[PDB]
Amino acid sequence: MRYVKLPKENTYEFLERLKDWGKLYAPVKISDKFYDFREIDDVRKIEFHYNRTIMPPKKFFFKPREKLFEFDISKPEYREVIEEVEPFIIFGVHACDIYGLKILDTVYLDEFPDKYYKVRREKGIIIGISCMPDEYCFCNLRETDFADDGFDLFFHELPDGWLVRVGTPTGHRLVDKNIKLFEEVTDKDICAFRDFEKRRQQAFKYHEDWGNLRYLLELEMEHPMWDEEADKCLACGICNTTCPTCRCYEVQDIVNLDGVTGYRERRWDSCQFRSHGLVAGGHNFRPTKKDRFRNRYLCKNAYNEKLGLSYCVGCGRCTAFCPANISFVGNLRRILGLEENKC
Amino acid sequence: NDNPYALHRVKVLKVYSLTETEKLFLFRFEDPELAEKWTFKPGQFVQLTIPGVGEVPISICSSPMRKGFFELCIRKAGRVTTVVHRLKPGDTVLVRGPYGNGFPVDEWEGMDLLLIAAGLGTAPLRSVFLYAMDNRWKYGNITFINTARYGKDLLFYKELEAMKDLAEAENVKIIQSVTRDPNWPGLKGRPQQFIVEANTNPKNTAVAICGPPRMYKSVFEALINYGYRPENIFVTLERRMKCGIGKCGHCNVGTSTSWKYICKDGPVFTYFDIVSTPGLL
Amino acid sequence: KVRIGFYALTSCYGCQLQLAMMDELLQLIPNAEIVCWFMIDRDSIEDEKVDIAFIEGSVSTEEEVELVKKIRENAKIVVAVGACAVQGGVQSWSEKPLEELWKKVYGDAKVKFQPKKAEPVSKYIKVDYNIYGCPPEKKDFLYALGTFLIGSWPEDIDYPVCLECRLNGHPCILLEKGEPCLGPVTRAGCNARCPGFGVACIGCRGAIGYDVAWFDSLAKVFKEKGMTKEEIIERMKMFNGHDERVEKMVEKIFS
Amino acid sequence: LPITIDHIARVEGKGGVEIIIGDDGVKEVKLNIIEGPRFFEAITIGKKLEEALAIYPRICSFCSAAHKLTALEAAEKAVGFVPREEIQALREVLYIGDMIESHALHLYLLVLPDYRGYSSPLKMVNEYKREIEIALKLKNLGTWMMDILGSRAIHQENAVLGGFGKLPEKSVLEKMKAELREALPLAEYTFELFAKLEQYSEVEGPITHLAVKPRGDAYGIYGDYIKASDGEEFPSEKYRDYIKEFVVEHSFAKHSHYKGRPFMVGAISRVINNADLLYGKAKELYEANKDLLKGTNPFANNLAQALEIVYFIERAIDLLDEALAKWPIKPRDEVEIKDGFGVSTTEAPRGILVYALKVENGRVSYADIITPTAFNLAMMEEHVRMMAEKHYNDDPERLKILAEMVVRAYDPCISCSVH
Ligand SMILES: Cc1cc2nc3c(=O)[nH]c(=O)nc-3n(C[C@H](O)[C@H](O)[C@H](O)COP(=O)(O)OP(=O)(O)OC[C@H]3O[C@@H](n4cnc5c(N)ncnc54)[C@H](O)[C@@H]3O)c2cc1C
Ligand code: NFU
Ligand code: SF4
Ligand code: SF4
Ligand code: SF4
Ligand code: SF4
Ligand code: SF4
Ligand code: SF4
Ligand code: SF4
Ligand code: FES
Repeated sequence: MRYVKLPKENTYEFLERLKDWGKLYAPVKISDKFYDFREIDDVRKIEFHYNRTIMPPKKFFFKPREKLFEFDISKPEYREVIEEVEPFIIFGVHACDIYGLKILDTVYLDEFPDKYYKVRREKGIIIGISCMPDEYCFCNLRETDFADDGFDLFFHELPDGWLVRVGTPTGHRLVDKNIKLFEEVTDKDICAFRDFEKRRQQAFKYHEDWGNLRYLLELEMEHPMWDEEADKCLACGICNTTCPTCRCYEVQDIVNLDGVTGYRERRWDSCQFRSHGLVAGGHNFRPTKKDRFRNRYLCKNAYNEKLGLSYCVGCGRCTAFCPANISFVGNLRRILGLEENKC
Repeated sequence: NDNPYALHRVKVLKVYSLTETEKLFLFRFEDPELAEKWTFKPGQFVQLTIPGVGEVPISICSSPMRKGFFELCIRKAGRVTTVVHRLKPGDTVLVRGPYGNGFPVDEWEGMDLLLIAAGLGTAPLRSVFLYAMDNRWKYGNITFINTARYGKDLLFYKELEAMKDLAEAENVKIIQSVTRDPNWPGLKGRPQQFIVEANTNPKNTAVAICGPPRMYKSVFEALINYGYRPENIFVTLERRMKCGIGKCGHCNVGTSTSWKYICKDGPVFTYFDIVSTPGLL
Repeated sequence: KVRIGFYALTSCYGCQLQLAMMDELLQLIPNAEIVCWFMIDRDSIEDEKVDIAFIEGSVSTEEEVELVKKIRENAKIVVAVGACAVQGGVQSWSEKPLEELWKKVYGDAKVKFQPKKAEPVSKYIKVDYNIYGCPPEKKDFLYALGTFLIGSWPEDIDYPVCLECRLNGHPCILLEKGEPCLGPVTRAGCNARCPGFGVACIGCRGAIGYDVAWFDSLAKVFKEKGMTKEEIIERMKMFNGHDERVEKMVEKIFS
Repeated sequence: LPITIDHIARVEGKGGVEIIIGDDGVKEVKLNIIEGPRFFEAITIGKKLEEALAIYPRICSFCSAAHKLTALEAAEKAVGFVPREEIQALREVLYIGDMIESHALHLYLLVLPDYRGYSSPLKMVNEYKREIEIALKLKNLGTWMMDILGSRAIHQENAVLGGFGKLPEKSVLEKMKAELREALPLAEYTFELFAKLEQYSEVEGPITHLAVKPRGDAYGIYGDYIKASDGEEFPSEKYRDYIKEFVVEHSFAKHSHYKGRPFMVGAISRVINNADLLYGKAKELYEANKDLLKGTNPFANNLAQALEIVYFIERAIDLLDEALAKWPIKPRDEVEIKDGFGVSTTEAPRGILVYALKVENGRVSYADIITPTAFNLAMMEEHVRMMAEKHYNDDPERLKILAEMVVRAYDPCISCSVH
């Protein structure tokens, strides 16, 4: 891959020339300390250094509220409502978010390729940015700190600019078209990039191995910690609706006033809601609140053999955005015994 | 074309009122191109879609050799099922393709089969029984045990009792027993009480079980106590499904060590899979 | 054509007006016939047998009691619309006796008719399906009316307002400023109007049924922000006033 | 046997008027309101200010934004805080939009089909397509303004003390200006349609008109000093000294009197009182139609409502143009809830709405609500008696429908009368 140096006086110029290609989605301020991917109109409002987004970048490919079909009851037919989408450039995707998008690609493009997801994944440019760990981020524990594939551009921050790793095609096209604004890297910036990476690795709050969580979690399925934390839990589904790797959704039918026209709607549904695991006769396969809580923990602590990564990418959205401040990493380390160590 | 959620049109040919709380339906796709090529493995389910109501899964209970036709035994226990029950022959319904892996009938050839059905789960076992009967040459003596709990709820009781003489002629022991009907003039006892009288040789027997998982432990203990091979036991379990293509996330089973999904890792499972991950039952 | 009647109890007529503010009501006329909508129709028959009865308003009169009993006798499927008809609404917020309120408001004056303490419709007659909200969302009206016209029935919702708050992308009030937002315990369908506009939810659609309304954890997180037990109890029961579960759930966490 | 209406249609409440007759014609008129008590004056006593203030709009829904605006004015007077001029301009835009919606909905949905001979608005879906379409556009303009500003058309919740939870953008406000510009010709059409309508002369007589002095250089709903036909003027806080309230035994709603005599409030009661401050096309229309807008016929209330709709559309355009200057605008102001007292007698599309609050240590200790429906019901009884005096020997159905006509011309909000 080619390393192209972008001096800081040309970053906004490159973003303006990037807006020529298509719509730009970058993290902007929405509240006092909340970030979200909003569509860019004025480039100066983009916050380059942001902790995390309130919604993961999966909303562009796995839309939060999507109309699958519109139907007519008479002569029963379902018409798929799919619209052509121009190539959009998602600027400011963390490494953890990039791995989450890869995981959702392995979930949604496997065996049966979802058309709605594929049509939006084939026309998107992911630009990765080197994050800085705050008090919640633990992407090193789940091994999502650095990525090799999935990004067409990687903006690695430098003291005197931005180091751009192209990595993939069409990144070459963008860089070659705007090569007037770009420069060439030498050891001067390489040493600074290495020092920044060393500082980033050293700044993580947690540093321990999590090899045997998937095995030990089954031995301690009936821990009193589950009961206590579930009774502390509010069952609002925020930990899943903001999660980047939750594939679950709920399909509902809406029929108009005429009684002959309607549409089918898809939205994200969490485990905490009652009707996620319900069958006929009022039987629920995770009836109690602790049952659904443990189901979420076990499911996020599963193993994806396609790429060897656990479905949790360590973004920290679940622990940060939980109203009850239930620590995911604290609970999971207490499963290991780093907090109690009774046996 | 490439849309995985896409459906196909199918019209109900004949409705058959099976019991008070169940009904049997006959289907054939409107498109001849789909009808002449559609096929399935015994055990695979179909995402039946009523327009404007919802999508529900029903296991196919027909013989796969009969191209262009299949049967769905549906019970009215909720909203979509209540709407389905009102459907008359010569009406339209959207049906999605087969999903999941059926019973391993391809690997089964010549060995004796112990098809033990309990409650509602008779439909996949009815399908595998019809498949075995349609190719009776490549199988040994087979025992089909269908059980219920209210006496009248013996699914396909008339069809089995009509074929009872021919089954006994063809080395087939079909047994129907009730669990909570002392007054019913028939066979009383649990399915475990009747699998002890199985004609199948335990050394070369494959077993298929379906129905409520609360009797799964008892039937497993009874089968393993008689020397039946645990490597040839296969069951079917149901969870909530809304997609059938592995993206809904509702049908999640197992633990962190083995987090299976039924639409892709079933619904036909294995004995060591059942005992390996607690919580499947 | 389905025979539809809208019977008005003591209410602000917000539910009927919202049903009138939607332009899709013009398409309901071809597909169904209205027997009792007095605010819209003059020739309405007030005692005709109907199929679906949309009851609006709370029960605060003996005349309303006999009216809702007549409705139950003359209707197949009875639909309670709005918080007033589902859980008593804001008309049942005060726990003081009816005589105390009468002395406070009207003093010693006497009227020919007989008043009554405000109660939900579920206390007198068996309601089948609900359309939650205050006023119910036009989405809910469309959904319930269309599902009834098809021949099926809408399902009870168990997801909180936080679902639409997190889908739409509105910032969380509770995690940011700690205001008393009743999101995690009140059913969705309003598309997070209040947290979208920056005001805390006030239980606009009522508490989640099927015993999946965990008031204890929400009371705990309100207490961690500094609210007193009485303040939290008063913040709840604004629209959930006649719910016997809330007091026990809060006193459990404040035991 | 007395003549009674079981349920009056197209009126914001359930119940009807009772007419008793004898050898001397009609003897007495008894308005029966079987609408149950709601105790909105007492259910918020001792409760927190923010919780109580949000549920006050639930008295009715035709103009609940009027209730929210009046309550916010009372609360900010009790705390003694005055919002910025742009905040007051935005609240005026909200009030104008909701008044547009309420007046247009009344004039078109309720009273218009009765004049053209229709029991329900669904009857005229095809035979009166143009008028009902213009009605839908005006109501939808009001509703969209409510959804933009107050976040909802019915039971508004965006309005908060000190400002708003989240203001819309500049393009949304410019689209609001363009929509008002487009809808002004439809307001002219509405005024012409109601001006070419007849008025019944069987009830004409002397009427006492009540209004308030507008708080500005022109006509406006905001006001402090209540004005009357006889020129009496008193501050907003002195409403109890002049207007007296009492309870009758034939209705759950309260009764009011002025100088020992019933008084009528409404759009006419404000136009014929203080229309000299009017401006715009409505001023020319009023000058042209001053002969029809006499302070004698109660049926001129509909014409006055249409004229005020046009005038307030012009005022909304002017106010939005003024408010576009103060940009960018802070969302809301935050003030500590200090102990105090305050009232608010801001005008309503039906008349003068009186709100009184007394908050102690952040909790509403005392609260009284008086509504324009209770204000004009007293003279509604007099008018129905006068009009039944001319038709007591006629067909019962015809006198019933004429009483319906006069009561809907009074434009009542029954569930506002019972708080
Ligand atoms: C793999 C599989 C095979 C099945 N085979 C048969 C069969 O051969 N015969 C038969 O009569 N029934 C069968 N069922 C059960 C049948 O799918 C349910 O009875 C039906 O989905 C009930 O839907 P409902 O809308 O009426 O219930 P509701 O509770 O009103 O709806 C809940 C929704 O959950 C989903 N769902 C998925 N699985 C189930 C389930 N087991 N129970 C309830 N809801 C479920 C559906 O989308 C359903 O609409 C099978 C289920 C599964 C999972
Ligand atoms: N006051 C008052 Fe009313 Ni019945 C309200 N809201 C006027 O429409
Ligand atoms: S967890 Fe790592 S990759 Fe994710 S946002 Fe934090 S620093 Fe970036
Ligand atoms: S965000 Fe926290 S309180 Fe809400 S469901 Fe998840 S764990 Fe429970
Ligand atoms: S944690 Fe829950 S919502 Fe997320 S993927 Fe697993 S089952 Fe689905
Ligand atoms: S479980 Fe929590 S930390 Fe892991 S991916 Fe989901 S939101 Fe992020
Ligand atoms: S439910 Fe809400 S909108 Fe409907 S009448 Fe009651 S308070 Fe008004
Ligand atoms: S602001 Fe309220 S509704 Fe929105 S997520 Fe937070 S608690 Fe839930
Ligand atoms: S957010 Fe709460 S208060 Fe606001 S409309 Fe929705 S349910 Fe009602
Ligand atoms: S069938 Fe949908 S996720 Fe398994």
